[PDB]
Amino acid sequence: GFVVKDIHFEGLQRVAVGAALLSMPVRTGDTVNDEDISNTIRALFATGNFEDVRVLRDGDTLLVQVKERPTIASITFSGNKSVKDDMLKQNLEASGVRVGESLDRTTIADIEKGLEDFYYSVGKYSASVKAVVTPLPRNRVDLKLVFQEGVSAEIQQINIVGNHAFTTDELISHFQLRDEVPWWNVVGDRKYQKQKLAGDLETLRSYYLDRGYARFNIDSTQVSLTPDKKGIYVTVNITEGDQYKLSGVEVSGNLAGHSAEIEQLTKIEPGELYNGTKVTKMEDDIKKLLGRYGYAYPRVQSMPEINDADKTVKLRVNVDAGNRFYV
Repeated sequence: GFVVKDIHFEGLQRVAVGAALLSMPVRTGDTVNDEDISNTIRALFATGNFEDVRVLRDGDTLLVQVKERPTIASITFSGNKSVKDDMLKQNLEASGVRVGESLDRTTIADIEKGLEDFYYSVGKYSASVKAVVTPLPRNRVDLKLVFQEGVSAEIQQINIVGNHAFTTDELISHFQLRDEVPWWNVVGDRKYQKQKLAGDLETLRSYYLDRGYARFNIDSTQVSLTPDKKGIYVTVNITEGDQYKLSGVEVSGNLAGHSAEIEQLTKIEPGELYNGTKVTKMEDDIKKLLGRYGYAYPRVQSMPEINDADKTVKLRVNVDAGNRFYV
């Protein structure tokens, strides 16, 4: 096919006839062998600064017509009724879509489901972004992204699996957290719901423990979502211990010379059961006692020594008075 002067159609708008030509595995004077032309088309396309490439032959003249990928003129956000146009700009930016660079109409789908994925990223779980171009003059294009935003979803039903001691519902009874949110405080992304869901899950435990069940684990908090992305389906997977009776408390560590007191603030009536809060209510009592004698930051941590054989727990509390400060 022995090539001579090979022209370039006019594809070339923002590409240098010189960068372009450099990119062509067929120097002029080679002997272009059809497979070759296809290598060239692959090559040209590799550069990735255009949508379409053509390499046609002639009187020993390669014609290389090209459709330069278009240049982003404007990114217009319409319908984003709850995300600052700037956050979206930031996001497209991140994805790789700046207000200036190329375009590649291939990835239009992607672009959407990237925003569509950023709307999951907040809470509009189900939400559709329509991508829509607009040929502009100087081989520019204008980019309207239209957001039919999203009905935000809501924890519609707490379940609880693993419970037997207490009814699937005297546990739930006191939860603060409903399928809605009050005087718009600062949920942002359901941070209230989280806060609240946590507090509730704290109450679930504090119940069992307060009742003798050391070893009560919240093995997992199985959250799901409706098939119709409707609302959320929290589920708490319990594993409720046996009960356990107290078998003594043993305050160890630096008791600051009030093991006298401190320890006498730690009695039982041995036919007593374990009880989380009763414990916490003791720690504090210490922390104050110490605190009082000038110990602003005494540390106190209690750890149950659960004896399974005789279904009983020994409470190994440890106290390290602070840094008696002094002025």
